[PDB]
Amino acid sequence: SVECPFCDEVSKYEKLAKIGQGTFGEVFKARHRKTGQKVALKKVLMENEKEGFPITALREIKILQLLKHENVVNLIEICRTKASKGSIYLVFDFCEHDLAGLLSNVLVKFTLSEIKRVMQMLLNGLYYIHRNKILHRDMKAANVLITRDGVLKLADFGLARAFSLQPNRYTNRVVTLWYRPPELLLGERDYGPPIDLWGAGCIMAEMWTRSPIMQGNTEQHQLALISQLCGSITPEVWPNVDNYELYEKLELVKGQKRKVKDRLKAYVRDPYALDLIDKLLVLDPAQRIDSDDALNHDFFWSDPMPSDLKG
Amino acid sequence: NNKRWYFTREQLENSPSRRFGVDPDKELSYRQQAANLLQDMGQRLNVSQLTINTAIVYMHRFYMIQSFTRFPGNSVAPAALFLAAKVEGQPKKLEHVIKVAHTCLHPQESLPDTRSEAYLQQVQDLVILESIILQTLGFELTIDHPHTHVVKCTQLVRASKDLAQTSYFMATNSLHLTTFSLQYTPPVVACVCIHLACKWSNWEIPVSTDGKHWWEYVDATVTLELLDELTHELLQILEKTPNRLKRIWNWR
Ligand SMILES: Nc1nc(N[C@H]2C[C@@H]3CC[C@H]2C3)sc1C(=O)c1ccccc1[N+](=O)[O-]
Repeated sequence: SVECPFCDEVSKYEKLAKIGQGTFGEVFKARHRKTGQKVALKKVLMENEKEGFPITALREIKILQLLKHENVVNLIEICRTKASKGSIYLVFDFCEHDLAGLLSNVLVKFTLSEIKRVMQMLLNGLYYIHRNKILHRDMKAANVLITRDGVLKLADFGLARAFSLQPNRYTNRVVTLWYRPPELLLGERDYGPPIDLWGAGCIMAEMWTRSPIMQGNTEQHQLALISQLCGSITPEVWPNVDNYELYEKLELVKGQKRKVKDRLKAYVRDPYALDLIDKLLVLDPAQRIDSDDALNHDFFWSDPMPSDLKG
Repeated sequence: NNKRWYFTREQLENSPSRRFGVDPDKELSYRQQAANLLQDMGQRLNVSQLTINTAIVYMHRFYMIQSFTRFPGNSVAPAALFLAAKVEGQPKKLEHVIKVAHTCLHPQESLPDTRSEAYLQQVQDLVILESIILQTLGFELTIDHPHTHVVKCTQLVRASKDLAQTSYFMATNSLHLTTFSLQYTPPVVACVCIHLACKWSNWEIPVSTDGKHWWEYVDATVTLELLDELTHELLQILEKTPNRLKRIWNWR
């Protein structure tokens, strides 16, 4: 009826499986009817959307179209479905594994040189998106995919947002709880890329521990668990932390440990690995290692050197 | 495609609107009109000129696919502005855009009972049209904002506030009054506006110490023969437009 040359109908894909199996939302595996190509379909949720096409959807789509890189998920196109009362699908390239389900699986085994590559790819991905003035804001094992040719992809830019540098007033409930950084828990609203690098640390560790390292239940109960690993939240250790409103929640103003290294030595053998992890899981965001200096850390430049993937 | 939304004069002539019997004349008029409605509503809605500009670009591209005979400017423009403001992060509530669109288009008429069918419909009608705008554009909404290119390249020719202001003016009006945005890259257009602003201001940019002209430092395709053809064209429609030129005319 209406001319529509640049938005094909999603029926070009054959649905196959609810790949979230609950846990991603309404997200399907699917097969391009002519080529065989496998893809992921996300329906743009329209429940309680009173203000037309959702702004958060528009934002994600803007971001995905910008971010084009070997280690970021690829948005192929956006698809409609013919009305009479109609919907919109984001169409990603299908990735066969994700790092959560790979760590979960006991038959899967990670050699050191592989683990280096996984991290190398992840930080490269982070370098890119931050270089493009964008915060991911949802780092977690589950959102880190790997292709059958062993190429890692950052995925789920659903709560991603553009950033820059009056203070910045950014949404504070962001990042899953177990991978959420200190700053955000102490109510920080002008933050940037360090929040993702914090996440990369919890993931890095998880690559040996095979399970998320800091499984809290609330803001305070999380921030407790963090304090029981990275020291406690001292202005000595983090210049100006006192200045935060939410300072002295249950935050034991005395009860500190010292090191991450100790509780992880048991699992992480390599001396160089532990060191990277420590400069990533730093309390002060402005003294946390960055994407760039992290990639240059001797972990990625010593033996066994980083290698391609099968396991 | 990187050149999907760029067209030749040949292509523009065979628009979807010509195809339903609309003179070239009438079409550029309908375009100019939707820009005015957009600028008017944008001002009352207190959105940035950028947001208006984004909305105008959507409108220009929209009508390279759809014909004005099937979607009128008065219908599209609020939907397009509604969207633009969300895309550029100055989102305006849907009610609010409907009210402001109404008073713009029907100043004397009364604001309908915001509980009626007449209203609950013209609310659904907009949301419907926004959806159609998105699909016609194939969800490509990041616009290359033509003001940055002009501000960039006024300072690369060390211009006064006056020559700067005059250029920005030419650029804004080139959006409303021409289909240059649908033919020439934001840098080429910027060069056009700066060039004209100089002619209008009797200013001359000195030929560079290399022997080359100022505009080669922005975009390598820009030739004096082109700039003269375009600044002529822009100036003609500026002369046609009542009181436009008055705003930048030297009265003193
Ligand atoms: N492109 C791709 N491929 C996938 N494959 C899944 C199937 C297996 C389970 C998780 C992975 C491995 S998920 C996936 C998405 O990027 C994806 C697409 C839409 C919504 C959310 C996601 N998301 O959170 O990953």
